[PDB]
Amino acid sequence: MRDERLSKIISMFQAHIRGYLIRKAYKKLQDQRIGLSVIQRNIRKWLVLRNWQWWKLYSKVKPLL
Amino acid sequence: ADKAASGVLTKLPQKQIQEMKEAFSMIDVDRDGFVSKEDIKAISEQLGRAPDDKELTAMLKEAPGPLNFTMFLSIFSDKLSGTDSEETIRNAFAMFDEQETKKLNIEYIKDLLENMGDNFNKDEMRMTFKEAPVEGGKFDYVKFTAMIKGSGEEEA
Amino acid sequence: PKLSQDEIDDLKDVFELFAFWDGRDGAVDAFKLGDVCRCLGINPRNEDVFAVGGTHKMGEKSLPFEEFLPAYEGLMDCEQGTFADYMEAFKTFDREGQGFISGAELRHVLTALGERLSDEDVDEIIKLTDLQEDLEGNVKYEDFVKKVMAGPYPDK
Ligand SMILES: [Mg+2]
Repeated sequence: MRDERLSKIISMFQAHIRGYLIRKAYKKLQDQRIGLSVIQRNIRKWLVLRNWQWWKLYSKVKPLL
Repeated sequence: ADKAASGVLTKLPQKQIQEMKEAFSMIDVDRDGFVSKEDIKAISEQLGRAPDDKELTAMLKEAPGPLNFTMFLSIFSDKLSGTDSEETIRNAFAMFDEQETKKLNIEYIKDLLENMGDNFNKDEMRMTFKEAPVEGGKFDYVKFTAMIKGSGEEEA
Repeated sequence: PKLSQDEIDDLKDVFELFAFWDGRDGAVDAFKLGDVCRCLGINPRNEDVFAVGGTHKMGEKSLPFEEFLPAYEGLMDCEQGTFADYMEAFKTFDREGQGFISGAELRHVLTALGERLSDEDVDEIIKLTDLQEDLEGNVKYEDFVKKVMAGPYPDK
């Protein structure tokens, strides 16, 4: 009869466990969100600067200096 | 120092600006203190590939007024607005190298840039990995950071 | 309106972090529904997560903030287990009745009953709780329950 009772309980205890693991990982996730933003933004600046007419003119002139 | 509306505090270095005046004077072919449409034409035609659609008009357009060394310095600074240093960029990458190997698997870093965050498009992806240091299936973020930062070890 | 206005903004924050990681246009894969709610501090069973819109695999469905708020509200009122329940459950498998159990019998219950967990997941909670065996292969399960319930910043 009360076999499902015991079973529901085991189930809720496993749930607590899954909640534990997830909350543990949360802080690494917010730090990483800052990591990625720094990476995508800087590679993007690099790309734009490389396409710049004034930058191109600059490179092909630094040598002669 | 002045405005072309972006820069707040141009603390980009003194060796870095000393070079630029040597560059500017070589570009100012007519010796009068201003870069003309004709100064660019002459100098660029010499070094090789030389723009002449009136994008030469587009180049001079970029500056709100006459082009002296000071407007020059100002427009370049606007371009460097929004950029971090090598230490900051290198530790950003390290946040993903749990085993402190000082490298990342190539499959991993490609997935990070294209399917997450402000994700890259195919043309951004292509231009980013054309130049990148990879061996044994391992991306070297230390070497890549010094590269895009222009570190002068050897680019002679 | 039982949800206070700052609780609403606590939700807006967690939602955006996951929105950022889902390869973003300001939306969230319906599969990560359980994880988002777990970060707000609730412990729902998979069954309940399904009874509100969660999915079995990734890339099947997305959720705008407007559809997320009412699902969360629904899960707040589901049942959550107590210390007294958890001990009754374990005494069920105590041969002598001295509060011990073998690591063996422990693994076995976590991976074959209720909603089974993975050996890697069972490995990682046993690692994090720093739970320890005695010379005859045994463990006291009261200590285990308490450490799980205290959470990961088990602090004090
Ligand atoms: Mg001149």
